[PDB]
Amino acid sequence: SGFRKMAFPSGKVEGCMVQVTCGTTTLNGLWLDDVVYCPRHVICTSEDMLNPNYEDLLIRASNHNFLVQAGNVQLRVIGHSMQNCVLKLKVDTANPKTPKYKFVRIQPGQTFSVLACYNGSPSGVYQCAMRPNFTIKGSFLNGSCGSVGFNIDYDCVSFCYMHHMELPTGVHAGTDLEGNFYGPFVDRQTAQAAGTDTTITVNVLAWLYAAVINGDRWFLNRFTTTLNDFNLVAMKYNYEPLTQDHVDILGPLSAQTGIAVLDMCASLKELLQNGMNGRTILGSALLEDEFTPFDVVRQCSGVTFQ
Amino acid sequence: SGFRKMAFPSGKVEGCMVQVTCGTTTLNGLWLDDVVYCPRHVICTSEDMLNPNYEDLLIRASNHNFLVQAGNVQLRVIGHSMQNCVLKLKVDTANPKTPKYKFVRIQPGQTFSVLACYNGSPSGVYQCAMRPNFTIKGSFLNGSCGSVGFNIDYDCVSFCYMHHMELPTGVHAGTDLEGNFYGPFVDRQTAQAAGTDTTITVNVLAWLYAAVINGDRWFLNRFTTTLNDFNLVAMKYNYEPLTQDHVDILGPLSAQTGIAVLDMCASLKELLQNGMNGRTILGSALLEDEFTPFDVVRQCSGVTFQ
Repeated sequence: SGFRKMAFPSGKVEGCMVQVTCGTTTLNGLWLDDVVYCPRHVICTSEDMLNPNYEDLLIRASNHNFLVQAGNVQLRVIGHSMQNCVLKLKVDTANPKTPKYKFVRIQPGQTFSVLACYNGSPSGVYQCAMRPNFTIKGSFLNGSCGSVGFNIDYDCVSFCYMHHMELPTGVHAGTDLEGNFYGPFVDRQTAQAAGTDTTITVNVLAWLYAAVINGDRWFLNRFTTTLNDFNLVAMKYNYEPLTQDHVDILGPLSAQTGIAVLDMCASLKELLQNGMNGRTILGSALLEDEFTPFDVVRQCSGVTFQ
Repeated sequence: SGFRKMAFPSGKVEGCMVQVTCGTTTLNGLWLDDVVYCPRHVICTSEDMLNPNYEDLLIRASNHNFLVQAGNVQLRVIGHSMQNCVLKLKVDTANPKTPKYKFVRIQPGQTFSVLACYNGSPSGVYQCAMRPNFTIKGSFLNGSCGSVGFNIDYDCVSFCYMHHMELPTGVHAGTDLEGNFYGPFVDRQTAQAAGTDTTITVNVLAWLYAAVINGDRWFLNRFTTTLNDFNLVAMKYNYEPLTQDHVDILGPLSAQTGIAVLDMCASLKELLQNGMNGRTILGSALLEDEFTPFDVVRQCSGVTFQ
């Protein structure tokens, strides 16, 4: 059995990553059909980064100012348009490795695998999720722009993330493939801090069910609690308010293990007021909120007795 | 910034995964050139994992019994050989997606990425480590046999693991691509179990070294201690004794850092009693030992792989 933080096979995405260069700046781009997507701050320099006028920079730019590299073969740019905060570079040849894809703007709390890239080549793949403050706790260095996040459903690659910047607190912020940012962020050089990062309550509960399958059944309580008793009382270290939509998707995990959704919420009420003197849970020490209820069933193909 | 447990881009490996079927059992196989590698226990139906004669079943079974299937086209096997504990099938045509591969055997302590596959189709990829007891705490389900572990240098894929079975204790055991098991395990399912597991000391120091490279500073101090006395507490606790070569491997981690290898020993001997009076230690308030120093520099630099 076992349970680990897995990521989707990044193979289908590697075939779409290319290198985009504009002047002295070099970052990654997503090659889909005959269009190359990348963050729009590639056409900017250091002097004009205080308050860039992308409309002015885009028009005054040229097609040959962009140097798109697909591995070692250079791609010819025939047109350039801007959609919000992502740049669309139209090329002459379509990407033969284009997989069936879609653009999905995920909500804060959902997970997705990221493919970190540098100079158009993939470096690594990891799983993560958007924090409540519309940020991600990924790992990026200089030249990581263009690193996309994605999920794979059946066989279609649902892109959702497009890395742009890194907050001074260490976290990262990005957009979707349509160019809309995630959170109160804008791509310009100004005093821009992150926000209050709480905790994904629903993910924590799901992570508990994942542990119950692989042994670890010593954190079950027999005193369910209501809604306000889990919010106005169980919010000492900031936890996202659980809604009646979370218990809907937690059904399969509840009918599988046998622990009611409301009953599992009482388990956290005991751990959030005490903790452990050294007793580990599944694998980690602090509650992991990086596993959605869909990730658990995805990796714990258990049967739900009825 | 940021430090995640990344896995290698599995693209070059996904193109080598096929579905091997013999009789009624179907497990995964690695298609490299015109040879398909898969566990030897594919020729053994679910009624022979006790003491079956393999060289007798191999010469008895012909080529029509096997059924190798790629993405959508079925292959044709010609020669079937058994090397140690891997069933080699010499197919008709060679895999056009064959990368510059390489069969290497890793000793307990090194890390590698695992590509989980079912029915010849990848499903997930994660990063793990070879435990001191010659096992891995991976995530596998029924039908995952044949899934391989690999490392990438740049253009070369270093295969090092092939899943064969799961032990009753939850961990998983397998072989290299030469067919030799990791540890005193056998393919015939008996009452075999893994030994006592220990924590990799060199990997914890390499991980604690990245914490400083990132910016986390609160558990640091300076109480020098040479290579003599630290082994006392390392063996009394549940840790692998820090050998002499482990110090030389941490060399490059001290060049672009300046901290002495013997300096971090004072910070580790104190975080094993008082608990976590601070909690935040690069995320996850516990000792992580699945970061080999060779992979800590690659994530703190930007080493890409094609």
